[PDB]
Amino acid sequence: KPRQKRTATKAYNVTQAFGRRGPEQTQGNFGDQELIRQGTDYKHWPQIAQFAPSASAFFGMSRIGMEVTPSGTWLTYTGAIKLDDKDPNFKDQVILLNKHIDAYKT
Amino acid sequence: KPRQKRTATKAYNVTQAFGRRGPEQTQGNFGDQELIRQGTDYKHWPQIAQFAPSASAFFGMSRIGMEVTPSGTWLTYTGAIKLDDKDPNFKDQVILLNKHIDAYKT
Ligand SMILES: [Cl-]
Repeated sequence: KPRQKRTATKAYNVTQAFGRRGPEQTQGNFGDQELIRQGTDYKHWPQIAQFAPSASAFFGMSRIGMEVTPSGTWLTYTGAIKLDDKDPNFKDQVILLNKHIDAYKT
Repeated sequence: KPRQKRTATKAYNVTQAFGRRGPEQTQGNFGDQELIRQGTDYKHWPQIAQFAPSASAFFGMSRIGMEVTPSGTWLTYTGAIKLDDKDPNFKDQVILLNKHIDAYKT
């Protein structure tokens, strides 16, 4: 029920769990219409999930901060996950992620 | 094993998995000496892990990008996870995260 622990599915999709996609700093930007509708039921979810960090890696790799704003107290995070450009699936992986980044603008 | 899927423990600690804490863009900044050396064996690891995102929430909550540089092709990410200041453990949660944020500077 805490937002960060939700898992979107067709029965409880990306908008229900995580809000509409959009350009504001408080919004997620990732997902075309079918990923939004299907969440982890999406046809290529495992190929996306392979880039998501474990809890240990989330706190080990990221730059972590905290911010107390008018809306509340936030744990902030930024980081980058390196793709293997030698993987024979590398080009497909780039295509897959680009299909969903800022897809709401199309 | 791909870095984002690693789990640090006493036998394979945060440094071995995720590199030394530091100030640079490629470095994690989170963890005091105890957490670094113990990973998920750390005494308060569950109280930290409760803020890590599920794979679905990682891609649902974060602002996702991609960058190509001489150092590789990168999936970049940023976001903010709200704490519940109505939780009676809220203050101790803020204290715990603050203890580990940039602790390498102390
Ligand atoms: Cl998953």
